[PDB]
Amino acid sequence: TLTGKTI
Amino acid sequence: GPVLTRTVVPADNSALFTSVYYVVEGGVLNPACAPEMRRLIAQIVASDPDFYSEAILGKTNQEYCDWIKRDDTWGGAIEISILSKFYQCEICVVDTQTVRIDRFGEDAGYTKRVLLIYDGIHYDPLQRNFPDPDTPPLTIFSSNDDIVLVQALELADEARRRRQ
Amino acid sequence: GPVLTRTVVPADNSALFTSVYYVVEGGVLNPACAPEMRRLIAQIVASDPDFYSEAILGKTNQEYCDWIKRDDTWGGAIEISILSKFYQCEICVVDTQTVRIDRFGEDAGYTKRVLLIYDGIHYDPLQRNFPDPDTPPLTIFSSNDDIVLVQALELADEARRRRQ
Amino acid sequence: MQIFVKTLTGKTITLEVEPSDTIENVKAKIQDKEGIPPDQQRLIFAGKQLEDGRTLSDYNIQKESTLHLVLRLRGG
Amino acid sequence: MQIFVKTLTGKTITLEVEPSDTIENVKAKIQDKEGIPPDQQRLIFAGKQLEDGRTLSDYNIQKESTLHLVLRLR
Ligand SMILES: [Mg+2]
Repeated sequence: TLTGKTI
Repeated sequence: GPVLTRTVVPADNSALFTSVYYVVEGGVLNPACAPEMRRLIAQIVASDPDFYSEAILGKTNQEYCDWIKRDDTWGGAIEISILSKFYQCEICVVDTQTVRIDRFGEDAGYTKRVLLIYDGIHYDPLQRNFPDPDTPPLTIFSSNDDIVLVQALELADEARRRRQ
Repeated sequence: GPVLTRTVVPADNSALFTSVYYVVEGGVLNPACAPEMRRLIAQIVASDPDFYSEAILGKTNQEYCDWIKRDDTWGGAIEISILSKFYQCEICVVDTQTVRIDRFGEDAGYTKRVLLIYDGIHYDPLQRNFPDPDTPPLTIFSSNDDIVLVQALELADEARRRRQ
Repeated sequence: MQIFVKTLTGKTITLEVEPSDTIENVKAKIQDKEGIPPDQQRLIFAGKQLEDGRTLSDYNIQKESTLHLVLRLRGG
Repeated sequence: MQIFVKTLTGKTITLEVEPSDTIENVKAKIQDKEGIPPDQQRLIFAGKQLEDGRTLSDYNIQKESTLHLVLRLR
């Protein structure tokens, strides 16, 4: 992922 | 075979557009595509008022064009049918909520096909990965590739399986 | 002089809720609060469909509620106006994009004030740190306390500069 | 003439306009008065989000009309 | 003399002033250029809140400055 957010 | 791979796009109300963009452009993640794709859709809807009428729009032509260009409204079947013609390919949507595939552009004899996954609100693009990481994932498939339909529908069967 | 300070919460799509929670609870970081805070939002949105109209939400009241309940959608002005009332305090968002402050609860005469810092993508909470070993940071300020707003504005300037 | 803008933050902005004013110029007047950038403004009137190309008369906005403002502040 | 003011709304302002102009008359000149009532406003310099009777002399501000206006809305 780049931008990006992961939970 | 092995299930298709989901690439997660932002849940920012334009996910349909970002997902379609991602697959038709061969694997390009660009959420800023959305205002232009919406504009493209407004052009077409307004480019043929007799066809795109309140009967299928759910509101007047002009009302629709204004609506679809907001940065916060959801695209759906109207936008997918239009984008299917524009990009000249079958757009197949795996619905994980209803557990099925809706195919757009099936009867037009397009040569190519792309896949999206949908949960009733959010679209993401699907792709087929290669072990060789130097080989980029494939997002455009032959319209005669049954196996890709299977690898996609498995994701939906597995989701339902998890609800049980 | 005590120094206005950002504490960086996870950028997990819920940073608005996590940041609000952190400041209104007096400095408690709990990422697990987010699902409950979203359900509280949906409860309040569904309760006033006259105000929370299709025009305001860019979709149906029900669609908005389902959307905001997801773990991947970003809270914004609607959510902050709601949380301000629920928590009965002023929620001051310091926008480092053009360096300004948006003050939710502006005219409701709350006695309390809290601050979030926002760059257009992320939310983090602000707090006042003390150079005295025994005095823990403060996240809740008096509505009379206008100097903290000034310090925030300067921190916004500095944060803008550093980011570039 | 005069129109009002009720904000989510709470205050109500009073403005001085003509029915020939574009929605663009309405947002521009809000930037001058309150520092809020146009791109961050959503104006809703009569159950419609106002489009920049149009004019206050096109949306049938008259004197003493109250518009609604919502800021684009999504983050996470 | 002539000075600067910064609003929380992101605006840098300039104003025409003299060392004997009180803050209240500086708190009224804002009504002239921006129309904001005196009782709604607060001015701040060097981290200090500026009472009405007092003057810009003894607040030690003259030139090349910056300032902050903050609103007590009601
Ligand atoms: Mg068939």
